[PDB]
Amino acid sequence: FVNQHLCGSHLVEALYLVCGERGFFYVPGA
Amino acid sequence: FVNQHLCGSHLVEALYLVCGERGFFYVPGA
Amino acid sequence: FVNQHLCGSHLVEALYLVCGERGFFYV
Amino acid sequence: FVNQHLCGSHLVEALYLVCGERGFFYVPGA
Amino acid sequence: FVNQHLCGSHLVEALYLVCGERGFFYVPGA
Amino acid sequence: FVNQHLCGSHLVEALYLVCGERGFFYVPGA
Amino acid sequence: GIVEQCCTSICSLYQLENYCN
Amino acid sequence: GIVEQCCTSICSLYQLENYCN
Amino acid sequence: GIVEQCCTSICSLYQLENYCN
Amino acid sequence: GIVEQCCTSICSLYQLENYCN
Amino acid sequence: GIVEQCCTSICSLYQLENYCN
Amino acid sequence: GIVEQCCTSICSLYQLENYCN
Ligand SMILES: [Cl-]
Ligand SMILES: [Cl-]
Ligand SMILES: [Zn+2]
Ligand SMILES: [Zn+2]
Repeated sequence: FVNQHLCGSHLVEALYLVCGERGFFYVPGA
Repeated sequence: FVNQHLCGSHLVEALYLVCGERGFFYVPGA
Repeated sequence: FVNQHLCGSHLVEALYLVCGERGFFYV
Repeated sequence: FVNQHLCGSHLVEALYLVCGERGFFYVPGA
Repeated sequence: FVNQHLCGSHLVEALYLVCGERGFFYVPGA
Repeated sequence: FVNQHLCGSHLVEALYLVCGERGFFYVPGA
Repeated sequence: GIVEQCCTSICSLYQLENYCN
Repeated sequence: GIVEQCCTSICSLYQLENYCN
Repeated sequence: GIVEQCCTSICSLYQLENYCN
Repeated sequence: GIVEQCCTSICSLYQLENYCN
Repeated sequence: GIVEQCCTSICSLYQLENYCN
Repeated sequence: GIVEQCCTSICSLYQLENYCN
């Protein structure tokens, strides 16, 4: 089941907010 | 208004879906 | 700007919730 | 739990982005 | 897993839509 | 145009994350 | 359609259900 | 509350409306 | 359909396009 | 209220933490 | 970058892919 | 990585602030 995919969708939204103008890297493997 | 900030939320979700396991860097304004 | 695109994203989420088992068509 | 409901919500958003002007039909079950 | 936390994100959005101008209170677990 | 409605959708998601187990009240125009 | 109706001003749940199958 | 009710099985929009102010 | 196909395992963009109009 | 404050200009995490219970 | 390009006019998913690692 | 840390158990704001640039 796509649990990790669903989690990541919400994680990137949370990083967008928390990081703001600093920005962020997202890559699932590492 | 905060429309550019709202757009960015959707853009990160779109990049999440398109890039998959490759990941991405995101930062507003660069 | 892309506001009609943004609004349409929220509309399809709303139809998903409201329509339930009926489903919907979006074009 | 309601994971098939949650996943459907993400599917709709993905079809919105992928299908573009084509649009889509969504009806759970078929 | 973080599935209950993910569910809560969707629930808040659903309440936002259903309650409209009435508003709501939300807190996980009560 | 529904700018305030679109903004609020994202605001409630941001409150959900920032407030966590504390929870929050949301009611537009107050 | 729904974008014209429901992005120019807020649609109720009942209004939105016009677009269900 | 709402999580125990609506994250275990799907709540209708009438059930959800019970949690509005 | 799409739930069975694409919630049991990840679908590519091309897989998802089967469900477009 | 939060809409006046946070839909006119972007709210910080500190500012959002004000509408928490 | 991506905001100036893709929040001004809609980006295709091929355009978006340019911004992937 | 973030997925191992934050999809197994919930991440705090302080922890999420770790994947910022
Ligand atoms: Cl989810
Ligand atoms: Cl928006
Ligand atoms: Zn939006
Ligand atoms: Zn989700």
